[PDB]
Amino acid sequence: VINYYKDAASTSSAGQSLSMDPSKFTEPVKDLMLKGAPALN
Amino acid sequence: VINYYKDAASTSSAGQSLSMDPSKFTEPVKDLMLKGAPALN
Amino acid sequence: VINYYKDAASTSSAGQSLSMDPSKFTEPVKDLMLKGAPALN
Amino acid sequence: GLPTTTLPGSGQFLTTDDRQSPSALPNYEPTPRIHIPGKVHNLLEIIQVDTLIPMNNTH
Amino acid sequence: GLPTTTLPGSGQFLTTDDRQSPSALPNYEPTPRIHIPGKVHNLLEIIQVDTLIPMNNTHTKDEVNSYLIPLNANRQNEQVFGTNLFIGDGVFKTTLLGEIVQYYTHWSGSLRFSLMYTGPALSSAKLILAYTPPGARGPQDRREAMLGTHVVWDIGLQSTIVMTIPWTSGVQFRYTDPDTYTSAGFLSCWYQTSLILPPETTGQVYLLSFISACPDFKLRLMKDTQTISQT
Amino acid sequence: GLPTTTLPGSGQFLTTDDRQSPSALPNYEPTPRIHIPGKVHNLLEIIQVDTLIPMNNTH
Amino acid sequence: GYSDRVQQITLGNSTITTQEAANAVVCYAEWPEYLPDVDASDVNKTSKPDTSVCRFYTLDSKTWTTGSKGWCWKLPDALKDMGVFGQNMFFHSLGRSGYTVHVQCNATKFHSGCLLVVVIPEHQLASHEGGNVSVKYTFTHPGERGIDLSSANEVGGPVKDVIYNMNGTLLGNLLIFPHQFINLRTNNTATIVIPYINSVPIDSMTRHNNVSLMVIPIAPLTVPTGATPSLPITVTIAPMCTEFSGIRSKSIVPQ
Amino acid sequence: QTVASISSGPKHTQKVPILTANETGATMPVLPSDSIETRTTYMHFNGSETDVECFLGRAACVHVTEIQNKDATGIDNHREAKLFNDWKINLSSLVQLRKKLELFTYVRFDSEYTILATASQPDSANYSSNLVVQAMYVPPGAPNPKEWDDYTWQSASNPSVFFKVGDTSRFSVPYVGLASAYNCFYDGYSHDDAETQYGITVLNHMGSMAFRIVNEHDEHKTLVKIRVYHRAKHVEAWIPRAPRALPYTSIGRTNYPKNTEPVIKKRKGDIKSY
Amino acid sequence: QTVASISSGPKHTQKVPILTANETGATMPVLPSDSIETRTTYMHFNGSETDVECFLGRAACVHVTEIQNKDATGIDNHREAKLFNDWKINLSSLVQLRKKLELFTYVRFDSEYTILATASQPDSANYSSNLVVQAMYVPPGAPNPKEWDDYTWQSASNPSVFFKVGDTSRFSVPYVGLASAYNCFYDGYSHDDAETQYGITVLNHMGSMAFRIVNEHDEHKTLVKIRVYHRAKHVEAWIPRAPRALPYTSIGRTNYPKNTEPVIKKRKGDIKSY
Amino acid sequence: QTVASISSGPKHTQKVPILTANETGATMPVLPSDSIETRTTYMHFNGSETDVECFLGR
Ligand SMILES: COc1cc(CC(=O)c2ccc(C#N)cc2)c([N+](=O)[O-])cc1OC
Ligand SMILES: COc1cc(CC(=O)c2ccc(C#N)cc2)c([N+](=O)[O-])cc1OC
Repeated sequence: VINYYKDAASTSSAGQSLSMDPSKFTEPVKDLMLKGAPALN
Repeated sequence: VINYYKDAASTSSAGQSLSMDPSKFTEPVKDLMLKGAPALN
Repeated sequence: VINYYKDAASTSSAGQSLSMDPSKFTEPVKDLMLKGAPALN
Repeated sequence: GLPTTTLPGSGQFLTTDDRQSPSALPNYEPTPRIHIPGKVHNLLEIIQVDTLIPMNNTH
Repeated sequence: GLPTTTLPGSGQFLTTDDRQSPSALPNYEPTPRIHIPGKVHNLLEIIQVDTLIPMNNTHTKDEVNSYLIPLNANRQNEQVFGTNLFIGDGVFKTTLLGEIVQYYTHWSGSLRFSLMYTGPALSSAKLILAYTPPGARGPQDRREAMLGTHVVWDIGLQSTIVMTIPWTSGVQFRYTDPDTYTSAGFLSCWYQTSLILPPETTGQVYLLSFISACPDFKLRLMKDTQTISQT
Repeated sequence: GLPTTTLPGSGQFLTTDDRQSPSALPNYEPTPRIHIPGKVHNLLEIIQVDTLIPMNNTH
Repeated sequence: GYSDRVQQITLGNSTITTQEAANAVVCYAEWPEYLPDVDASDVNKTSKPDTSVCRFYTLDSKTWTTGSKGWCWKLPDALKDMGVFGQNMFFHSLGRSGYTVHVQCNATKFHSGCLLVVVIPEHQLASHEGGNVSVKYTFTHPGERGIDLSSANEVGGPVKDVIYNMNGTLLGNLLIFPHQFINLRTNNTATIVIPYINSVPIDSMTRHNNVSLMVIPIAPLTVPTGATPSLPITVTIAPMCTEFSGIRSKSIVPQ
Repeated sequence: QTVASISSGPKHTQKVPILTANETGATMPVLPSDSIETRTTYMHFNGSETDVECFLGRAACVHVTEIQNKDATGIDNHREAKLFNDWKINLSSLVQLRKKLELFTYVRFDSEYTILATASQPDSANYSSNLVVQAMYVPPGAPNPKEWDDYTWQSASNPSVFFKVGDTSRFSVPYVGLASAYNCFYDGYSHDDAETQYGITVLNHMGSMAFRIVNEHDEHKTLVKIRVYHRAKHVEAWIPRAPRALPYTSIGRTNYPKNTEPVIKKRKGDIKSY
Repeated sequence: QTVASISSGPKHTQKVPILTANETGATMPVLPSDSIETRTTYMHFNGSETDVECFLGRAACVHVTEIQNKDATGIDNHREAKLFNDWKINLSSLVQLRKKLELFTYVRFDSEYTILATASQPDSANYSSNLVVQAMYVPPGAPNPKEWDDYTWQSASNPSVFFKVGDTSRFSVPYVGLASAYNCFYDGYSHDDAETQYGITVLNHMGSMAFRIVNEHDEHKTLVKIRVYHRAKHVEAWIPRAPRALPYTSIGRTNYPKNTEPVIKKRKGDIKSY
Repeated sequence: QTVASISSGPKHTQKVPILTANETGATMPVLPSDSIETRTTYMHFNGSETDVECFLGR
């Protein structure tokens, strides 16, 4: 992985992000909801 | 950045000068003028 | 400057000799002649 | 000159390859990143969000 | 022989690439450098120097008068001049700023607009310069103008007023080529009080306007200019 | 196979370039050098020797 | 107690004073200096007349009228007949010099007018004939009389539209060159110090003019009611750090 | 490494993980181990192929255009005769890549272009000419070519590429957006005007790519077709949205055809049919 | 890193930064924070793309010429028949690059040339010949070719490049000026003469580049057009000047056409019009 | 680095460097500083392009 070019845009693909946090989409609720506890208490 | 050729002219572009002093053009006055002080005192 | 070939003839140009002594042509006289002194004493 | 041998495939354009290439806009400085909510990194993140199924597709 | 695979693009000539190439004049020794004043390293250095704006480009042909902004005695609250802020066109197009700006696609930063009074020393005046950020129309009367960024200029011993046009935008870069989404707004000048001439004076009074960039300034994506051709 | 990209100029013959090239006579052993007086290294050496000027080139 | 307004300049046995200046400009922020060994090429030991050539020489005053277009002088040309400086110019093969230009113009607090005073390095003039016509030696060597931008064209001469700087560029951008303004309501004089600017260590002082000085009316002259409709403009120039090299017989130039 | 399912046995509690309330707007992370007895198993999977960098990271054709080499004598409009041609840069002309990009609202990345040029001689010709193509990028504000031989093709500042027909051109371009990211959608206008255009067509003024054939004409006519491919690299995406369902009708706008076939399949039988 | 604007609040002082005197010849570095209340912001910008090295650092076409391969039998003047051709090296023939260079007075740099040769067979031909071009540099003082087959093309000392038509030639040349820098302008003559030439045409005697086609003639005639591109590297510039406003008329001189359209746009309305 | 000409001033001696006898067959290395007043200057030149390796090297 030797960069032959001067600019960043020249480099190849970034490689896996390895972050993977779905909660900002699956659980965007204000009050935390614990699996197993009443959804509506 | 390995130079394959013997002469200097062969090498690629120089890269940013990083000097950037506009005053020799914007302020070529003999007596220093301080921003905020009377231009003509 | 990595030589890809086995023989010496394959290598590129030698580079400046850096010897530069013209006296064997300009002053091939037997008795040394000092600049400023009578050529014929 | 370094002796080389070109292999089969030379010249091909594989829409899937991932190599370097010269930049057509050298020294260009892209706009700064600012924070934007809702960043997605993997499609596996979003398929975990459920959507409605048109179960009664009898119309 | 080292096994290789040539990638697409091989053989192309990209006018923008920056690679090494053999020298056609090996061992040539270029002439020594000597000191020469006025070295320029970046175009951003020189656009900070202001040049005259041909604000009064109302003439039949190009002429010195195109740079003279007429000011009239005993006029009150009336408009002196106006212009939109497409720095890559209009009055700005021929100025050093406009000329250099046109060598690039994008721009950002603050502009330095100044006015120098040339009327007789014994005369007086108070003008008001105003920058109207994008979103509304160019002001039609002093009141409308005064509601936005402005400077009340008192003509006096110090001959020049320098009003800065602070970078006021949502998107952080505008196009040099006139584009509506990226419009910069309007610049106008009005009479705060009026121009007053002394006795025995009747000659016309003029203003000289200049334009330059602040260190704030940025230009991106080099391109060809519409200011030259042949074929 | 090492991915490469050929640049413009490839194939050209610049009479001035100075690269390596394969030897057509491998293992050949050239004749030994012997001493020879009057070796010249630079043309600037010899132009310092003066020669006659045909000043009266009126013939 | 001091001010940009009041200044004195002394070179040789000449001194100019002004009580209404607007600072002074030193081209590209560099004061003139002599040629250092490291940059020299010509092996001849140079001559430095010092005080006998580095002094103020005053040219004939021009007359600024309500219709003037402007004037253009060239250096060292403008001083070719000025005392010992001039003599040295023709007796030597080479030479280099810097200058202190002082343009004078006074009126009253009732007048109004604004002159642009600028120094342009390598001001290559254009032929009014267009195409590829040249500009004869004589016409770019007007001497101390300089070129009058409101005079008519002449065969072999340069174009003179003040608006295009005599070279195909717009007047308004002349400000990128070291300049100063003489705005009657503020100014009385303009002062510019010019260092040697060339791509060679030293040069011929007769076949090449290093810079040209232009005095251009931008805001036209206006005088109070019933006053003489003109004001004189005077140009005073003083060479500095002048070096002459390669002395021989006196040079003979076109006309 | 990672477990795909933990070992879970019988259950009898007041903790009911499978009873939720979807009106909260959340998708509770319920697992098989929450409703059935499971054994231990591992992932043996990272999901590298579904990373946005990979998803938009491959070349897709984004435009096809045509130019031709022929005698220019008499031709008044070179552009129309296709002595040279234009491409108002945009990525929503060909639907395949477009639908992918529009899976997100904002998108930021560098672009790697690959331009393929193929020759064709439909009429009688004695040989196949060896033509060289010149693709010049004309940023908004740069003078547009009017004739295949303008002074404009000098391309002193505009970047441009020269390559043989039949061969391929390749280079990358940094993220050129004016904002921090590109907009796939824009609920707005260029200004507050009653008639002005709506949509991202307002934001997408990226300029043109001018194509021409440098060679003078041969006795016959040669038709060169140009295909531009785009691959994104160093990808970032924000605000995922509902996938495109109906066919597209125009570059840049969300418009869909009047009278379109239903998108949802209709049961061949009941709502009880398998 | 660098701040674009500092935080500045209300103001009421005797220090008036926005009142200056432009007749001094200076452009006081006034900032927005000097006339309005500002917040803190950063540059996130270095200005690398506006460095003179970058500005003149890209290839621009500087010359187009033509040569042709055909029977030389009977041709008296080979040069005229274009059996071979010349190029009196200069960079002010094509205006795009010229205007850029002329943004400065003195300029110093190494040059990287790229020469493109394209074939064309306007008349009837059975095939496209595979021609080899020879570009030979003829420095002032070297013997000029008279026939496409002179002894001169031996090029024993002159440097020259051989390349196929359709392909491209590339090499760089060190800064060859005789002075410390090249002159973009020259207010002088070659000597003190009443009629001699004025301008840089006096300084620009860089020699010629002779082009020819090494192949003997084929049955048909082939027209090869040669395009030379120039890219500057290791750039240095001095004394910036006013940009070129009027069109050029000649190589090397500042002359402009008689009766030219005004350069400054004229208002469609008032001096008060927006 | 190397000096092209040393600084030399007025001269009045019995050491006459410019009087030689070319019949000896030698070319005495006379310099400008031997017959005129000179200033100091440097070579800024190595003469690499006139090396026989370069001369026959193309
Ligand atoms: C190869 O052709 C070029 C294409 C482009 C346009 C570009 O890269 C782009 C990509 C994605 C989006 C979105 N959404 C907007 C623009 C540019 N350019 O923009 O400068 C230059 C090209 O040749 C220098
Ligand atoms: C590739 O063609 C060649 C071009 C040149 C001329 C050159 O490089 C030059 C550049 C800029 C300016 C200015 N201003 C003056 C000259 C030289 N040359 O000068 O020796 C050789 C070439 O082939 C060995």
